[PDB]
Amino acid sequence: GHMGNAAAAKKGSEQESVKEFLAKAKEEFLKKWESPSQNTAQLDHFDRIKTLGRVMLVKHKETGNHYAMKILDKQKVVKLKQIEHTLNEKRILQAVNFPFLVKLEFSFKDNSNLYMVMEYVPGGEMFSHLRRIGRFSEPHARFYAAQIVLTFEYLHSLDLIYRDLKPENLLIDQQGYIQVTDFGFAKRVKGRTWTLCGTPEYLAPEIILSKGYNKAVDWWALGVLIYEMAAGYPPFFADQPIQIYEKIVSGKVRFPSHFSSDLKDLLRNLLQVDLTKRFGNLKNGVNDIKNHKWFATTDWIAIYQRKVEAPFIPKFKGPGDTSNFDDYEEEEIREKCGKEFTEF
Amino acid sequence: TTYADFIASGRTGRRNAI
Ligand SMILES: O=C(O)c1cccc2cnccc12
Repeated sequence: GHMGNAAAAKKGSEQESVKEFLAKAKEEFLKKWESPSQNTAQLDHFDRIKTLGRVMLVKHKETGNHYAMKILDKQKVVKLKQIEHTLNEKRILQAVNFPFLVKLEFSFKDNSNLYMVMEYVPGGEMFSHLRRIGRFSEPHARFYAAQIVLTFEYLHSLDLIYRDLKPENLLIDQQGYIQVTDFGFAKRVKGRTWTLCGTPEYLAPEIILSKGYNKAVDWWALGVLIYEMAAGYPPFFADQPIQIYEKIVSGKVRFPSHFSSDLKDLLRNLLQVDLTKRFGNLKNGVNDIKNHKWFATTDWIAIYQRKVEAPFIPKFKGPGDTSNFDDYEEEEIREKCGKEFTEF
Repeated sequence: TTYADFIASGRTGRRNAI
C-alpha cells in the first residue's frame, strides 16, 4: 500500500494523540465558556497611543506591555443589531486557547463602551504582506495553511464555526506565525446553521445558495485562502459580488500554471461544490487534508509547537511600533444600554 | 490575463464582510 508498517503505525499514533489533545482542550474550553471572566482591568490602566467601533494601540502603564484595545460604543452596537455577536465574540475569545488565536488579556466596560484588550500582534495583516510581495511561494503558503488547518481542527472540535477566513483577518506575529482575529461571525452550532454571513470571495456555494450549512464552509474558505496566497489573487472574483457568486457556484476553478499538481489536487478537493466529496467533510475528517501530498513535508506537531523557522519575519522596529499597520483618523473616547450588556 | 482581470475588478483592496 502507500504506507509501510512503520509509517502506518506512526500516523495512526499521531491521529490518536490528536483525539486525546482535543478532548482535554474541550474540557478546558467548556469550563471557561460556562464561567466567563469579566472586568479584569480598567481604562485608566492604559495609555492610548494610536488608532490601528475602533482598535487602538495602548500601553499598560505598569508593565509597559502593548495591547490592541477594541473599543465598541454600546449604543452603536444596538442600532446596528449586534448585541449577540458582540457578546458572543467576547465569550469565545475569553474561553479559547490556541497558539494561533489572538489572546484576550483583559476586558471591561464603562457607561459608554465595551473594551476588549488583546495581545498586540505587531506584524500587521497577512493581506498587506500578500499584496506587497504579490504572492507567496508554495512552502510559504503551506506554512500559513498548516496553522489554519490546526486552528480549524481545534475550533471545529469545540463546535465553533469561524465563517470569516481571509488574509485581512490573519495577523502575523513577531516570530512570523499567524494570529487569527475577529470572531464576530463565529458560532457554536453542533448541527447546521443558516445565516448569510462572510466575505463574498470566501463564501462557500451552500451559503450563496441559501442552504443550511455546517463547518464545511470553513474548509472551502481554506481552499480560497490557499489559492489566494499562492496565486496572489482569489479563485473567484468579479466587479460585483453577484458575479462572483455565479463563479463560485459554477463548479469551475482555473489555476495559474506555476501551481504544482499537488496544490491543484488539494484545491480541487477543498473547492468542491459537492459536500459529499469536499475534504474536511468526509468520514476521514481533517485527516484527508493533513495527509494530503501537498502537506507531505509538514511536521504538524512542530508547527503547533512553533518550532518551525518561519519563511518570513515582518520588520520589527520595536514594541509598540505600528509601521506594519496603516494610518487612520483621530477620534477621542467619551450609563447606556446597561441591561443589554450585563454578561460582558 | 487573470492578474490583469483581478486588477480590473476593483476588488484588490481590503474586502468587507456582508
Ligand atoms: O484584534 C483585532 O481586530 C486587531 C486589529 C488590528 C490590529 C491588531 C493587533 N494586534 C491584535 C489585534 C488586532
